[PDB]
Amino acid sequence: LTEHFIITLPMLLSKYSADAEKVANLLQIPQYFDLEIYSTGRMEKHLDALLKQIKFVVEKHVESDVLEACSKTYSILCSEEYTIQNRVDIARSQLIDEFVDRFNHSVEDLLQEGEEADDDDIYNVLSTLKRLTSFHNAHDL
Amino acid sequence: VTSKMDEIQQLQKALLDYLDENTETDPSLVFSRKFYIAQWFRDTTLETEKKEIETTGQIMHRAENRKKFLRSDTVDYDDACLIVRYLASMRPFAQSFDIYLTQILRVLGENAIAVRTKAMKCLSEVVAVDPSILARLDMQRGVHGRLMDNSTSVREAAVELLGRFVLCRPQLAEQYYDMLIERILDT
Repeated sequence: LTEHFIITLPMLLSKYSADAEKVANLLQIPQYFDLEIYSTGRMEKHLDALLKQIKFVVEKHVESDVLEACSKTYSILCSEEYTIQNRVDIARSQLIDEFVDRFNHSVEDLLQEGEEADDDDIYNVLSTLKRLTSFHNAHDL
Repeated sequence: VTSKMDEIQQLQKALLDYLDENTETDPSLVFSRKFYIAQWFRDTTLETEKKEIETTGQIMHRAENRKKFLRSDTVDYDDACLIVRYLASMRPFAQSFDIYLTQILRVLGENAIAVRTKAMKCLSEVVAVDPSILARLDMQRGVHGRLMDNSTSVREAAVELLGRFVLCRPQLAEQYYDMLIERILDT
C-alpha cells in the first residue's frame, strides 16, 4: 500500500482537486503509512509533491471536513519519531505565515471603519478564520 | 534459462530519456548516465578496431554521442528493464557461460585431490540447476572418467551427481541405471 500510494496520490489530487468528497476520502490514506518507507525508499521528492498538491487543495476548498482531514494528516506527518519531520514542519511554518498575514488583514479591516462591515469582507475573514481554527485544533501555534 | 525463453542508437536515446526523468526523481542518476555514455563510446570504438564504410558510420555515431551528451517521452520502468536486458544480451558477456564450461573441464585432469572434488561437486550443483546439460559428449566422458577415477572422494562426488540427475528427471533414467548399480561394490 505504501509503495503504491506514494507514487499515485499526487496525481489523484491533481485529477480531482475540485471535488471535496474525493479528497476528503483520500486524506484518510496517509494515516496508515509505515513512515520509515519515506526514508528507506529514497522518495522525498514525492513527499514534496504531496505537500505541494495538498497545499493547493487546501487553498481551493472551504468545507470543514477536508480541513480536519488535512490537519490530521500533517499531525501524523509531524510525528517526532521519524527523520522526515523537519521538512514538513518548515513548510507548515510557511503556511502559517500565510495564514497569519491574512489574519492581519482581517483584524485591520474589521477594526477600522473600512467598508462599513460589507458582507464580502466578512466572508473572507470567515473563510480564513475557519482555516485557522481547523489547523489550530491539532497544533500548538 | 529463465530469461531468454541504426535503431540501436534510438534505443540508447530512449534509455537516456528514462534515466533523465529519474534524475528529477532521485539524484546520483547522473553518474549512471555518464557511465553508460562512456561505455557506448568505448564499445563503438572497440568494434571499430575489429573500414572506411564503418569509419564514416562510427564518426557519425561518435559525433552524435558527443552532441547527445551536450543535450543533457512517456517511456517507463518495465520498458527500460526489457531494453537494457536486450542491449546487455548484445554485449560480450551473455555469451560467456559456454566458454566457462570449457575452462572447468581443464580442471578435471589435475594433480591435487581437493580441487577436483570441489570442481565435481560444483558441477553437480550446476547440472541440478539446469537438467538439460547432459548432452555435450565431452562432459559425458568427463563424468565417466571421474566415475572410474582413482580416489574415493571424487568417486562419491560423481555418484552423487549421477544419482541426483537421475532423481530429477523421472523418465529417461534407465540409460544410467546400469552404470549406476554396477558401483555398489566400491570398497
